[PDB]
Amino acid sequence: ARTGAEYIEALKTRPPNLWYKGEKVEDPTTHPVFRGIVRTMAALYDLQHDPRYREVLTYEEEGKRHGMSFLIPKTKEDLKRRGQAYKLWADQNLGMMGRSPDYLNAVVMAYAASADYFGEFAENVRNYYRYLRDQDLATTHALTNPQVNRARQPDPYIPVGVVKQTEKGIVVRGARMTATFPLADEVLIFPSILLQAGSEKYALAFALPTSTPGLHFVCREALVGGDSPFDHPLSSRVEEMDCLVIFDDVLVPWERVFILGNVELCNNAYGATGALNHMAHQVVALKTAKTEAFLGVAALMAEGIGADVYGHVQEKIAEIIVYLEAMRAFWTRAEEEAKENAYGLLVPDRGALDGARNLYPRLYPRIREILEQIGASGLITLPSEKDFKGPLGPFLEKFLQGAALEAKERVALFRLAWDMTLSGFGARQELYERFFFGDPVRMYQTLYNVYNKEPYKERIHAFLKESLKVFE
Amino acid sequence: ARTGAEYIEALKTRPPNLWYKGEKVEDPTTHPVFRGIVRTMAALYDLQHDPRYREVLTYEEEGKRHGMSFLIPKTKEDLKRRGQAYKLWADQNLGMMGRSPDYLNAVVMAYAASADYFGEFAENVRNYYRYLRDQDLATTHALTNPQVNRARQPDPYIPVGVVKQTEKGIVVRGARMTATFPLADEVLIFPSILLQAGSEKYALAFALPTSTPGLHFVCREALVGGDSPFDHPLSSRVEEMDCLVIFDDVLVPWERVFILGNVELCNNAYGATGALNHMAHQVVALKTAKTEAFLGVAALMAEGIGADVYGHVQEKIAEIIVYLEAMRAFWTRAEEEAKENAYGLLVPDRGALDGARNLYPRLYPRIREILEQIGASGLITLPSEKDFKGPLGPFLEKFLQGAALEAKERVALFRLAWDMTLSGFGARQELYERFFFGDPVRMYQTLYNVYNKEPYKERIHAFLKESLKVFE
Amino acid sequence: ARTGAEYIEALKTRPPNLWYKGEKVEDPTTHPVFRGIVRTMAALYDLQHDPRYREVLTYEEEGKRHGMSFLIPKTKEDLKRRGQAYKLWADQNLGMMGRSPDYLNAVVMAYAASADYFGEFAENVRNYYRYLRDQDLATTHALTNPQVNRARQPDPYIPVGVVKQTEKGIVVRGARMTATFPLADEVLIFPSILLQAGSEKYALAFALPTSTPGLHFVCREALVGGDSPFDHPLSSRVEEMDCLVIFDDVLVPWERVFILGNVELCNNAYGATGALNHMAHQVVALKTAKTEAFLGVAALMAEGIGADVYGHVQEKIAEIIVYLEAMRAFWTRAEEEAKENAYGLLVPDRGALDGARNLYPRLYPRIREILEQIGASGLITLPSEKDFKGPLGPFLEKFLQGAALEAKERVALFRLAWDMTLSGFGARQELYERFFFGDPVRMYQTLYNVYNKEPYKERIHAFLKESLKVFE
Amino acid sequence: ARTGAEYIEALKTRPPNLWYKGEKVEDPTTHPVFRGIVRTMAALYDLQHDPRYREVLTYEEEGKRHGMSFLIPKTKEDLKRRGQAYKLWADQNLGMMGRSPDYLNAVVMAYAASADYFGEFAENVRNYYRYLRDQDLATTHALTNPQVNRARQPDPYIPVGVVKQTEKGIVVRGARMTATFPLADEVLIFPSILLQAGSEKYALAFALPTSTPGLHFVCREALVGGDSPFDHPLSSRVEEMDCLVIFDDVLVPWERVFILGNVELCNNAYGATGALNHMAHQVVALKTAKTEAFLGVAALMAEGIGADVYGHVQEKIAEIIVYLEAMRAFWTRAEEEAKENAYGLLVPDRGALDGARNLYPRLYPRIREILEQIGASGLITLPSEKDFKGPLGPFLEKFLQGAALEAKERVALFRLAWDMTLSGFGARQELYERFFFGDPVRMYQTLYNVYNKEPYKERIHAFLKESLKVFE
Ligand code: NA
Ligand code: NA
Ligand code: NA
Ligand code: NA
Repeated sequence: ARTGAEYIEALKTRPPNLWYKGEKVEDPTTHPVFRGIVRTMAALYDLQHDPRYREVLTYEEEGKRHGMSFLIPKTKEDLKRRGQAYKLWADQNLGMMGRSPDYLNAVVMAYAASADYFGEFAENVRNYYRYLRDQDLATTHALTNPQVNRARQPDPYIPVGVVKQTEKGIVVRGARMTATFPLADEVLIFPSILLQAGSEKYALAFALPTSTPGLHFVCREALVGGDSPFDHPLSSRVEEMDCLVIFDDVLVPWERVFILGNVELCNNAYGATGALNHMAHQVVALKTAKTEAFLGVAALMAEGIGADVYGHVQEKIAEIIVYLEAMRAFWTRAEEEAKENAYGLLVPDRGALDGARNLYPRLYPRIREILEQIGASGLITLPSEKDFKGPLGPFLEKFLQGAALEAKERVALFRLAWDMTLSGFGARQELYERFFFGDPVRMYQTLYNVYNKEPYKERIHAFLKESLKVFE
Repeated sequence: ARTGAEYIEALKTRPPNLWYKGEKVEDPTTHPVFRGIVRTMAALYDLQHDPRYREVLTYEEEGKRHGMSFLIPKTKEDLKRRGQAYKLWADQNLGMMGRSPDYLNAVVMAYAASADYFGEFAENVRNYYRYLRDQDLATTHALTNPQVNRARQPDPYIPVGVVKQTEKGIVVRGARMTATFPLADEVLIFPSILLQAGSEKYALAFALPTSTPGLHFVCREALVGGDSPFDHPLSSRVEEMDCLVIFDDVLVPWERVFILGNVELCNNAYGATGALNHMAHQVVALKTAKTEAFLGVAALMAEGIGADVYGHVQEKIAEIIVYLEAMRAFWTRAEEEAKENAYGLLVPDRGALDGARNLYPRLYPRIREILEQIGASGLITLPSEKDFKGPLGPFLEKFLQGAALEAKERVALFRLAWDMTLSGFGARQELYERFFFGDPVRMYQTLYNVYNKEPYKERIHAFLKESLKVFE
Repeated sequence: ARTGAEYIEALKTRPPNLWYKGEKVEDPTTHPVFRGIVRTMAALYDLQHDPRYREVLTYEEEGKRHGMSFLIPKTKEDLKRRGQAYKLWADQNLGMMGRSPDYLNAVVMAYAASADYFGEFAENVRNYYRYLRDQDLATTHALTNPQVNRARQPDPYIPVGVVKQTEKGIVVRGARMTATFPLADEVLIFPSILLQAGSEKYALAFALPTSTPGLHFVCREALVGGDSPFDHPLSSRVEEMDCLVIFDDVLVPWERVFILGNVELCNNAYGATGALNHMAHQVVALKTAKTEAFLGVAALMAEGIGADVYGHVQEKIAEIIVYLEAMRAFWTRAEEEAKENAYGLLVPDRGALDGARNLYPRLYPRIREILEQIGASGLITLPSEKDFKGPLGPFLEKFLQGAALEAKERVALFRLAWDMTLSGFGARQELYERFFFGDPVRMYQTLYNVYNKEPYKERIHAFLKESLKVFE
Repeated sequence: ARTGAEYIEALKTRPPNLWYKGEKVEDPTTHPVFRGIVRTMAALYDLQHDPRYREVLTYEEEGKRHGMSFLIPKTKEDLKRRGQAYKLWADQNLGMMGRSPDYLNAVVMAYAASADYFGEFAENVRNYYRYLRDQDLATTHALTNPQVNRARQPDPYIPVGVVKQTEKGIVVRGARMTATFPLADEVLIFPSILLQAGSEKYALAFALPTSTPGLHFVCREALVGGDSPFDHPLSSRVEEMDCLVIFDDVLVPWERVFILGNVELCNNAYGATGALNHMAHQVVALKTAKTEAFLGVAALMAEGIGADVYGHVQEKIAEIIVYLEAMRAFWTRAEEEAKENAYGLLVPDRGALDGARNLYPRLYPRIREILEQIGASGLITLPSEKDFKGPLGPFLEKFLQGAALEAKERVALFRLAWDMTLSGFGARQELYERFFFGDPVRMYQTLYNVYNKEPYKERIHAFLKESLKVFE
């Protein structure tokens, strides 16, 4: 429903409380560090109004059209529709934008369908879902706790906790270490870390406008690099930004509270509501798109330099193909095996999604490595468009050709491969893939604990009956 | 349709021309090296008559019942039925029997449905399919060419070639290096290696009874070890055997010829007919069953020795779970994306099956390693059931307990884990998984060449338009 | 000093209390399961009297000649001499015999040189060293504790503990899970597992003749396979055997007690005495020899089948070469950086030896994999010498040739490659390399804790001074 | 001998013909993109005059003092001295400067000692060595050939070739794709790629001042990022730069020609002269220093966030320790096994150096990965020193602490870890380690071909005699 113009106007009128290198960012839509991603998100919103993609990206309901990521799926076909929307948006940025709002709309959609889970705060959840849906707003998630130097009563508000409760709502103080893509209208403070018994003061779930007084987003090093599409094909447009989120006695209205002082409710929220399943559904579609981009670049690089005649290179590209097919397989099974949860919400299969989200963090570094191995040293000496336009341009056109590519074309392609792997932007993507869904160690331990291993244990026990029978 | 008794009687009456350590095997049904696998195959046939599995393992047609692996699938549901049959049979032997006849029935079924591919030999193919189906016979595939010492006119019949053609059929001479599970009624001489231009004399496809004069199967080292289910839980029953296949001027009746002197027809047979797709479908179901067995053993081992409290061990088991889910995903997508080929035969998706068959050979050695890492040195000092039954039995019961298992139970379980990984039988399984479908290097190069990489290359080319536009 | 004949006579006269499949082994020198390794150890002893190797394998002292592994090294040259002896013995069996007595003589030699460490039991240690040296006896180490099923006062003697102390010595009861190469005159009960506070009853170190009443060695599955050098080139001669060691109220004379009820002394024994350093020195020489054998086989296999023309194969062999050089490097630095410990005993560098023993367990599975990848399916269908000698021999000679090898030669070579990797014997070698020195997880944690990381931390702290200076 | 001031004055007076983004660089000593590395190289030169390091970094000869990397070693002690100098210089920049001039001085030193190899150009080589030594100049190597688009007589001067020969010297035209650290007085055009028969026009070896008319160095993307030591601890000072090198009818005086039109001489130059051995000696010392830096950072990171209590983290740090010890071992053996080559030049052992240079390219990506795994998401949201100095500084000091570190200290450390791995500078280091010495595929094939595998093949042949004897 939202247009790119509406999104841009919203951030310009009520900008997120962003700070960059010790200074407040007055207008992120024009600031050199953020204007690129803002334009990109704006383009994602505009695509919703392109007739060619209207049916893929939006659905009609009572005379209004809403983004597909808000659709509460009733059938497997509806799930497929949500998946197609995730994929189309992902493809626009070669799967490089990892925290586009549809992944969180998936979470809020599930929370709302499973609103009974929240008890007294159920209506708050349903109303918030309707607000985000109707206004088609952008969201960001603030997660991870700070640490305290115990080498130095103690301050109980380092991590975000409730200072007090009033007739208007709750006052919170503390910080969240990470919020990716802060160019949003709203920030969600939902649990991503297990809470131990006694941590009620920190067991909260709520949402706030990003301009809320007392709320501050502190940026890390900008990885944009430049505006030239030739020199910085990806960083010039898909640099989402990561930030520290500070809560200085922030007032959270009661209407925006979803969970308050309940350890168990927080710990089981994502799984019980189905938010885990739906957000992971967006993720598998996203990573399929990302892998497709790497396959395309690898294939073009190999052909462009005539390296495709080498068995070694063909094998590496085939390896990327195997991984692409693995991700497509997880995506297909996630949808085909979907079943309704305790609240009647159809959710994609967790086994398939757990497989995808626990395997891709291992596959990605290898996919990145493969591109480095194909490009080799050719990725480390790429000139700028300015050099082609300068006095030595003629020399560059004569010396920077590929076995099957003209100079400008080869450099444009290798600059993209470089931006996908070795630029500050590209390297960040690696760290991001390794950890965005959580620490792999914890994720694997979680998978071990939740998985029903009984059918297999029983089959082996049955098979061993003949072994123990020798003693009869 | 066939019963275990009928299969046993068939091999006893007309045994395959098997040789073991320089001597002819008169009765494989009673010989210590082969009676185990014979009994196992017999049990697979008997299961077809168990009312609980009749509908899963067989289908009715004109008053007769045939094995499900012969069913020419018309719908995705039919494909699912074939898959369920592959899985049920596989589960009986923990996915350790890698060349049960249903994988080749899948090949012959596809050949028959796509019989037009064979031209003048089309009816031969259809009739052979009907013969195998009606009699429910067991088959084995003889593949791989011998080498010739060129450090020594030359003998043109080292690999299997046509010596002459007569009114009765063709006379062939040469050898195939491998035939796994030779306890079969028939041997298929189909192409698995690419033929170069000019190799018409070797471009053949035919089938023969395993007792055919001039045909000899020479066995390698027996890996059975013993008959005790406790000491040798798997090798005592699932040792399929591998053999060299010699053709000493063997007469092949014209009715058994499917391809004669046609290089192109041989090279495209498996892909064009859909045999590749259907055989790979049996394989993915089989490997899913195999992975489930490893998961069960790993889980029981960890719990039995209290190692499940270690994060490291939980992580390794979760890794097996990720691989199990990956294989289930490939299997699901293979069926859901199925489409009809040029001959109207519904075939499971090759992308998904290529992913599965090119990934599992890499996953298996790791799955095996994980079991070794969980069992550790505990896998290297396992006593025999005879020691428990001997004078020191009481000591063993007191000293060989697991943190949560009695001695006999722990040893029975570890003996199984050992037989699945470190016994001669278990180690062979590793080599087998690495190469049964082909040399990974060639397989990956084949995947690279057949895969349509254009959609991805086009997306990147489109994305790079903005890069090259800077020069406008 | 000892001859093979003396060793054989010793085991025949006073055989270790060995049990195989519920029965006592009366004469291991003639028993089919043990005669091979007995002959091999005998050959190692005989080599000491070959004039060509006398100076490498023995040293003279006061009119007597002793095995080099007993030499207390005073100079780096002496260390080199010990290394050359380790290497020569290792080479005789292609580095496949992993527990030849010289590795334990290294331990006892260090214990004796550092005898003061043992306090009141110091003379016992010195005298035992002299006994083993003078008689040139063979030893085996019994290690690892049993577990107790807590799913079932408790029996405090599952692991080996002291039941009582008398005027004659101590009475022990319990079991050790592993003893490799039990074809020895003596068994050492030394600590390999960390002891916790309060475990004094189990903190012991002593030695006993293997025929001691109450002592029982229970064998696991025999991996010999056969006596044919062609069919079983390694298992027929280097199958050391592993066994469970039972202590049924065994009396240990006071003269054979080295540590009694001292937790700290046990925990620091190997490191403080230098036994760790010297035993690891034997190990690095041993693994260098083992890697050389794999390199030789891989090279001959590649050349024999003409696979050496493939870049992929050359790369795999070069990988083995890199690992061989790494091990040679660790060995060289271990000797060149040697320094005296607290007791004045020259000990090889622990940093280099810790690197070698923590890296090889990871390199070995890959070296094994490489051989499997070069041999491929050719390793799974190897006939017996009996087939070459049988009626089909002529066919085998014509069909089993290598691109540059005659049939018998290729099969002999591949049978060796198979015995080094896929036979029960070969697969055991893999598990053995992964764990013989300890659980890698514990070994790496031990390395982390003992390593002086301060120099590096200090360099970084110094480098960061400029970073923090920006706030001045 | 040279001081930092002399080096700076030299580049300012006669600057290399550098181009950055289409413009000539007039003064690299003050240009924001190059002043950092210039200052760093200057500091390396100044260290030579610090009394504490004078004996390590320089040697006296006839009243003059020269850089240690010019010393022609006569004894193993001399080799050790060269190694200590390589190490001290490397440590100043945490092993991040990969092309400091001493690695090329090692090449020129070897060329000079083995000058007879060059025939008629021998005196040219000796004189050039003396020139570089006496003036203590900095050098850079221009390598790798361009490609030609054959999808488009042909221009025979794409790669560097001789256009004509005159009484003054030779005129060359073409390009070299890479030259790292162009902030040098001289550029060496030596062979790094195998030349095929008939490529005489391209088989050349010569040296030129970097300001030579017709010579142009074209820079790739600057990776400096910023001058703040806090925000960019490494990129602000060790960004060496990589560039394309253009030769536009450049005149090379005869005195600067070392090899002219000789394919074989070029192909065997590095190996025959010993340049390969000596340059690889600098490399192993360099990588040992680099690994020590990673160990220090990893250790400080783990302790700083209290992650050192996790077994997983301890294991990863121990892994870095194993790799550090491996590199130290290769370095030690390279020196201890040194022998004189055909020209009487003592050269470090190639086996050890081939092991080091072929293993480190595989170890480095893992070492980098380990740092990413320890720092995790904490590496992706690091604020700037400007944020600590800004209005929100107090909040940052309260929320960015480590379990055992104050905020500024933790961020300074993590910023360093980030700059070593994920910044554009850090990621480039990864690609650089993977390929600076050559394509691993070619390097491994070269190792396979040059290594004497006969001793191992012979040992196996001898061992197999017993196998073939069964047929006697
Ligand atoms: Na730029
Ligand atoms: Na047995
Ligand atoms: Na045998
Ligand atoms: Na900056």
